[PDB]
Amino acid sequence: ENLWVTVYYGVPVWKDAETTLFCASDHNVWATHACVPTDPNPQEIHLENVTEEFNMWKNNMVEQMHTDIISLWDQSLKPCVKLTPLCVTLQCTNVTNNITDDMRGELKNCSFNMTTELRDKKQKVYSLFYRLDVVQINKEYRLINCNTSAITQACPKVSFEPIPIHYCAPAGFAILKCKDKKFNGTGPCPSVSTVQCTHGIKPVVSTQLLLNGSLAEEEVMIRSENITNNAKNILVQFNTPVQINCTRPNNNTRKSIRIGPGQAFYATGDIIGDIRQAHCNVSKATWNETLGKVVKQLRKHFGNNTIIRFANSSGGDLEVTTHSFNCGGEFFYCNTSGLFNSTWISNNDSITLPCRIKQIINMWQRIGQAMYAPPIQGVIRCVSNITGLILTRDGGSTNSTTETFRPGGGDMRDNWRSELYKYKVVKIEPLGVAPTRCKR
Amino acid sequence: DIQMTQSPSSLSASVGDTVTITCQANGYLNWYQQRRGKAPKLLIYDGSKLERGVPSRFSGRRWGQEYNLTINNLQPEDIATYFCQVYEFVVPGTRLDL
Amino acid sequence: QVQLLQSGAAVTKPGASVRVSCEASGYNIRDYFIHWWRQAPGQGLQWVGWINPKTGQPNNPRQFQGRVSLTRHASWDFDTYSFYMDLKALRSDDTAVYFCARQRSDYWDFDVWGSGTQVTV
Amino acid sequence: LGFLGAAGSTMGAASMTLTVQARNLLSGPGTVWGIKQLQARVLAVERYLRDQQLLGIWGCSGKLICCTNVPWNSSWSNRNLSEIWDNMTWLQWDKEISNYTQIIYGLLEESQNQQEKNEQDLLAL
Amino acid sequence: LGFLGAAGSTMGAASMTLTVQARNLLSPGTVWGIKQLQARVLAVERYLRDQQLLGIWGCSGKLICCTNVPWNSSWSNRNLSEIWDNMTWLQWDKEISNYTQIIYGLLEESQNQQEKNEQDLLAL
Amino acid sequence: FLGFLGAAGSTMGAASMTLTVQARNLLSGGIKQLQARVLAVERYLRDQQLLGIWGCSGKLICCTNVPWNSSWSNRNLSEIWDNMTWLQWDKEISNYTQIIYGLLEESQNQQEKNEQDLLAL
Ligand SMILES: *[C@@H]1O[C@H](CO)[C@@H](O[C@@H]2O[C@H](CO)[C@@H](O[C@@H]3O[C@H](CO[C@H]4O[C@H](CO)[C@@H](O)[C@H](O)[C@@H]4O)[C@@H](O)[C@H](O[C@H]4O[C@H](CO)[C@@H](O)[C@H](O)[C@@H]4O)[C@@H]3O)[C@H](O)[C@H]2NC(C)=O)[C@H](O)[C@H]1NC(C)=O
Ligand SMILES: *[C@@H]1O[C@H](CO)[C@@H](O[C@@H]2O[C@H](CO)[C@@H](O[C@@H]3O[C@H](CO)[C@@H](O)[C@H](O)[C@@H]3O)[C@H](O)[C@H]2NC(C)=O)[C@H](O)[C@H]1NC(C)=O
Ligand SMILES: *[C@@H]1O[C@H](CO)[C@@H](O[C@@H]2O[C@H](CO)[C@@H](O[C@@H]3O[C@H](CO)[C@@H](O)[C@H](O)[C@@H]3O)[C@H](O)[C@H]2NC(C)=O)[C@H](O)[C@H]1NC(C)=O
Ligand SMILES: *[C@@H]1O[C@H](CO)[C@@H](O[C@@H]2O[C@H](CO)[C@@H](O)[C@H](O)[C@H]2NC(C)=O)[C@H](O)[C@H]1NC(C)=O
Ligand SMILES: *[C@@H]1O[C@H](CO)[C@@H](O[C@@H]2O[C@H](CO)[C@@H](O)[C@H](O)[C@H]2NC(C)=O)[C@H](O)[C@H]1NC(C)=O
Ligand SMILES: *[C@@H]1O[C@H](CO)[C@@H](O[C@@H]2O[C@H](CO)[C@@H](O)[C@H](O)[C@H]2NC(C)=O)[C@H](O)[C@H]1NC(C)=O
Ligand SMILES: *[C@@H]1O[C@H](CO)[C@@H](O[C@@H]2O[C@H](CO)[C@@H](O)[C@H](O)[C@H]2NC(C)=O)[C@H](O)[C@H]1NC(C)=O
Ligand SMILES: *[C@@H]1O[C@H](CO)[C@@H](O)[C@H](O)[C@H]1NC(C)=O
Ligand SMILES: *[C@@H]1O[C@H](CO)[C@@H](O)[C@H](O)[C@H]1NC(C)=O
Ligand SMILES: *[C@@H]1O[C@H](CO)[C@@H](O)[C@H](O)[C@H]1NC(C)=O
Ligand SMILES: *[C@@H]1O[C@H](CO)[C@@H](O)[C@H](O)[C@H]1NC(C)=O
Ligand SMILES: *[C@@H]1O[C@H](CO)[C@@H](O)[C@H](O)[C@H]1NC(C)=O
Ligand SMILES: *[C@@H]1O[C@H](CO)[C@@H](O)[C@H](O)[C@H]1NC(C)=O
Ligand SMILES: *[C@@H]1O[C@H](CO)[C@@H](O)[C@H](O)[C@H]1NC(C)=O
Ligand SMILES: *[C@@H]1O[C@H](CO)[C@@H](O)[C@H](O)[C@H]1NC(C)=O
Ligand SMILES: *[C@@H]1O[C@H](CO)[C@@H](O)[C@H](O)[C@H]1NC(C)=O
Ligand SMILES: *[C@@H]1O[C@H](CO)[C@@H](O)[C@H](O)[C@H]1NC(C)=O
Ligand SMILES: *[C@@H]1O[C@H](CO)[C@@H](O)[C@H](O)[C@H]1NC(C)=O
Ligand SMILES: *[C@@H]1O[C@H](CO)[C@@H](O)[C@H](O)[C@H]1NC(C)=O
Ligand SMILES: *[C@@H]1O[C@H](CO)[C@@H](O)[C@H](O)[C@H]1NC(C)=O
Repeated sequence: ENLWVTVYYGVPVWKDAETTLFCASDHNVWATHACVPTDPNPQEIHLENVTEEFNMWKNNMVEQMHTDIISLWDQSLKPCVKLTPLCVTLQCTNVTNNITDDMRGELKNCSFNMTTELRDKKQKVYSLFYRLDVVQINKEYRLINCNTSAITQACPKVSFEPIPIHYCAPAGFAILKCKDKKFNGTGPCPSVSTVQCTHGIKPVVSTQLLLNGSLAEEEVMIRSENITNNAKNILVQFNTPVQINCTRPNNNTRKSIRIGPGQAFYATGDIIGDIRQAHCNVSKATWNETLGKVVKQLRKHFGNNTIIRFANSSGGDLEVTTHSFNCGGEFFYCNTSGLFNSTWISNNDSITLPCRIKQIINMWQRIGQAMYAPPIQGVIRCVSNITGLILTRDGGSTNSTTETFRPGGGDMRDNWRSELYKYKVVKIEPLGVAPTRCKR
Repeated sequence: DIQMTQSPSSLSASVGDTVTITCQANGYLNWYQQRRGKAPKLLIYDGSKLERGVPSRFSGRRWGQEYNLTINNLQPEDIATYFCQVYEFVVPGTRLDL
Repeated sequence: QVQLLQSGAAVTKPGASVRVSCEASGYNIRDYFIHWWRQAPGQGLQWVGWINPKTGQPNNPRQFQGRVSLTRHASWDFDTYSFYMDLKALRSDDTAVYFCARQRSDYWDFDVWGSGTQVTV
Repeated sequence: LGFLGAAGSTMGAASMTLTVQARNLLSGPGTVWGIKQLQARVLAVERYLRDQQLLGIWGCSGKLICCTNVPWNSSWSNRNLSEIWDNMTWLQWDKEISNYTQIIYGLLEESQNQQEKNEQDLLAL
Repeated sequence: LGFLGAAGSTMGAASMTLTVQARNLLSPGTVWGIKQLQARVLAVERYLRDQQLLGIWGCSGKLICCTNVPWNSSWSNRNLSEIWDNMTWLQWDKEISNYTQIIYGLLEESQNQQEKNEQDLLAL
Repeated sequence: FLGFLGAAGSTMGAASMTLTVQARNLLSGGIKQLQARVLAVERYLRDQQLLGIWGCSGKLICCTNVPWNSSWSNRNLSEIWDNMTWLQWDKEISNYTQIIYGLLEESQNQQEKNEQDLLAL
């Protein structure tokens, strides 16, 4: 034999590792200035003859992304003004809207005393607050947060628009993308390719419907940590988008109220025009057969003769019973009980979803720090594209030929999981020792 | 398609005798003990792993679908109801006696 | 120091709602799902449903859907959490005892169960 | 073949592209990204310097491929030369000797220390 | 001559004074603190990148170092007689700022070939 | 395996065997911790740069062409290598260190220009 140890430096071998990836991006809540400029032409090196064991649910890029997003939110909310004077007693009447029966109190014309530039003086001012923003103490109300937390008003110049952020690993680390299509979320992947940075991942805060995400490649893909478990949310990724047109048709004029020296409180003054209801339109002929594809792909997991039923949300917070999102700066909460009402047996009309607008937002499931989104002048309309769902099975006695699926809650780690499913971080260990005939 | 099957419907054993309670199932099975309709307690989580504070008399082993619950050196406390659980489904359990 | 107290046993006529309370304290209540179990006398345990503490989302079987409501309430500082189970349409079959259990992991190991609340109809 | 391109290639074919992996080992709070990225950069520099110090301690400083006097123990791997450099890849080989890496590293350090001592005595006389 | 003193001197005159330039390449609680830390990390990374580039070409630990790569005339059509007497390094860098990448790649490939050849020679 | 600094009180003859043990522990690993790590890295790079400037790069024990001036120390080889530890000797050449470092730098400089003159004949 007479083999001897030879040291090779820079061999292509890697192991699983966790590292603080940095952000590259091509005013916002997610700072474009703070992130480095992205590469003009990314490199995708295809690793032939490589099989890699991926895992969606133990991916640490999701946890790091969530921590970075929360910290960006906090950093954006830090320099803005504090609305501690606003937690006072408010005399609230109905905004003049004839008598709409139900939904009449959705806007409340509330008058309150506010502090001025001079500490010794007060001013009687008024503002239009939503019903969800206030709670009764016959006309005495207070903001809903006044016992639980304090509000910081979001800066008006700061925009909540998602920007595509690319997560690049540092030196000595590699990001392996699983180019394989129909790859569920876990286990082997024979089509692998290393990248410098991940694709543009828009941070979109949404519940029951993933918006502005990746559109898959071949077919609708269902991914859950275990299909048998009920507690695990099911992530569905569409192969074609479902367009959704969301609008807040109230003009909603904005006014400035000096609460202190150099501090302003932006408050809705008047709706110029008819008082209407915010909503979202989804195509019916698209959403049906999109649910058809989803049912066809769920029947692979749950059996061929099963009756796949879709029902609306069982209960919970407002962020989970309703599709919550942010459109142009205002926070919509849409019913979506018309979307998820179906029963599938093995064998230019729009769905209008009524949305309630909110201003006092407790983001990232945190309690103890609330935000007050300012009003927005003019009508706001947005066109987003549904690329997926979060779902939850009913469980229980599933021995029967029925399977009820309801929309799932907002953890926001499932939102990042649907985008970072293909990406894994590894550390390259360049040192190696092999046997060869050579000697010193 | 979860299925459960527990073999002893009724069970009587002497003190100091090793007992084996067979529960056949598919998936993550956990063993619990209920005494006289009072609140259960977790003996075994997963196939074999023992919870903290549980007596070492109880242990579990895994082979295929079957789990054994090898309890050794029965004592006056061990006489109680014993049942197996996979997720949301719980079969009615046996009842140790003397 | 994990502790899941439960309310006293209740008696009510059919068709009148109950309010079974389960007070959880001594641990981080938010990360662990709280499930509900129902034991008829002389019968094995049955599952009523889980509730996420963070989001408040219930999940119930088709047998109990439309009747059972799982809710949760948080005090100041969130050290004590009150999980309520309310059955709307009561019936002689529902004569069971109700436990609130704490799932700790993917295993569905219910480490801590409640004392119980005998609901008699 | 680019960075990590020869990952699925055999050991011999991947020994010709050690440079492309060597370069990419070093190519890269006031704000959220500041302190953590700086810590990551310092950690990367520390890892590179630990690797370079390990190479220098074995006498293989500045060499991508370097020979040593340490004999290959048959217990480490009974496989022959042909089925190592033409059959397997670097990933599989690292998975095979994952236990025995530390013993080999210790033997390399001991052998280089002995060689340096012998060279010093030979140069002295 | 001090640090960077031979910048105006001829190339041959600066070959003996390379050492002083080489030495001077290593050396939020406060506004100065984090910025100084980032500057130090940048300096360390630049120095290690230069040292790694030197070591990949086989010139590790040496200021002056021959290489096996031939000086292809496409990079410069000039005579050695007057480069080392009537030219300065800044102008030379200005002429060949555009082919550095391919020359560095050729040096990498040539040293890889040389190391492979040395391994094969030491095998027998 | 004496361990880290284990041969510090033994004579130099046994101390030079364990150079790798103290060499390894120079790279073992808030704002203050980051500054400490950066300073440790810079100190290691200073030492390695000093070694490389004398031509002793990647060599723990390195022989050089610099003659030993008798004025630096009047003692003999056996007394130096078999009576005192490294700490006592370091105390004994505290003020002569910079001159020896400069002479090593000049000698290696002369060596490299001589090598370049020889190889470019
Ligand atoms: C998923 O989708 C389901 C339907 O499929 C929704 O369930 C509906 O929830 C709404 C919530 O507003 C219910 O509407 C309210 O119901 C209450 C009960 O009404 C009847 O109750 C019993 C029926 O057995 C009768 O005895 C009784 O006479 C009532 O007819 C009422 O309290 C409400 O009306 C009162 O309140 C409103 C506002 O306070 C007033 O305007 C009214 O005048 C009145 O005072 C109201 O009608 C609705 O009934 C539910 N439908 C069904 C079929 O159960 C889920 O909410 C939905 N989930 C999500 C998350 O979107
Ligand atoms: C998903 O992505 C779409 C497309 O990027 C987002 O829609 C875009 O939303 C922005 C922000 O509101 C719109 O800009 C606004 O437009 C009007 C003028 O048209 C004006 O009122 C404002 O000054 C502002 O510029 C943008 O037009 C709109 N794009 C389209 C094509 O309509 C959408 O918001 C995303 N959905 C999310 C994050 O849920
Ligand atoms: C979801 O959970 C299920 C169980 O609830 C996991 O099932 C696991 O399936 C694998 C095969 O894919 C089983 O391995 C098998 O083990 C025995 C060894 O005696 C034998 O039958 C087979 O040869 C095979 O090796 C594994 O044991 C089984 N786990 C359990 C607890 O039964 C499934 O992997 C989970 N899916 C996820 C997390 O995506
Ligand atoms: C909200 O209520 C305020 C009063 O609190 C309304 O303001 C008054 O509007 C009338 C309209 O005829 C004016 O004549 C008064 O001078 C206003 N009084 C004020 C400002 O103190 C306001 O119009 C209401 N806004 C609505 C219904 O959108
Ligand atoms: C802050 O005040 C609100 C409004 O009073 C409280 O919400 C109510 O709490 C009571 C007592 O538990 C419930 O019966 C009501 O159903 C709640 N109404 C809701 C949620 O709309 C809220 O709990 C208080 N905050 C605390 C205690 O942290
Ligand atoms: C709506 O979904 C579609 C499909 O992903 C996206 O439309 C694409 O838009 C890009 C430019 O951004 C075009 O180059 C593509 O040709 C479009 N696709 C098709 C099939 O026509 C669209 O971006 C989504 N909406 C968003 C992200 O708001
Ligand atoms: C969400 O919408 C549904 C229907 O769009 C509302 O639930 C009830 O739906 C039934 C038919 O299934 C109607 O007869 C009832 O009138 C609806 N209730 C009401 C109050 O209108 C449901 O209330 C909506 N959820 C909200 C507003 O939170
Ligand atoms: C109007 O506001 C009052 C309080 O002033 C509130 O109780 C009521 O529900 C609202 N709606 C109508 C139709 O009066
Ligand atoms: C505002 O201040 C006046 C001062 O006289 C007081 O009478 C009135 O009740 C106050 N209103 C509110 C809403 O606090
Ligand atoms: C999908 O999940 C199964 C679970 O058993 C696994 O074996 C399979 O490899 C996964 N598919 C892919 C393409 O990774
Ligand atoms: C959404 O609006 C677009 C125009 O922006 C329109 O073409 C499309 O049909 C709409 N989709 C609906 C109503 O589902
Ligand atoms: C949805 O589409 C499926 C498949 O084409 C069809 O069977 C079903 O009737 C449609 N549902 C509607 C129109 O409600
Ligand atoms: C499904 O639920 C929606 C909720 O808005 C309702 O309008 C619709 O009629 C329901 N569909 C059927 C077929 O009953
Ligand atoms: C909203 O109101 C402004 C004036 O405040 C007006 O110019 C604009 O056209 C309105 N927008 C509508 C009605 O969409
Ligand atoms: C993959 O392996 C096959 C033999 O299994 C070989 O022919 C092919 O060249 C390899 N591809 C690479 C190394 O890219
Ligand atoms: C360690 O060696 C044993 C045999 O001695 C082998 O079974 C095992 O796979 C090795 N470890 C790894 C992590 O490969
Ligand atoms: C350039 O300056 C150097 C000294 O720095 C000197 O030797 C040389 O003669 C100068 N050039 C000319 C043209 O005088
Ligand atoms: C390379 O750079 C030089 C100097 O800037 C420039 O003039 C020239 O056009 C470029 N191309 C070639 C082929 O030399
Ligand atoms: C300490 O002194 C003794 C004296 O006999 C000597 O043998 C020994 O080697 C010295 N050093 C150590 C590290 O024990
Ligand atoms: C070096 O010289 C100083 C006086 O300048 C003296 O105190 C010190 O002991 C000397 N160090 C030696 C001889 O090692």
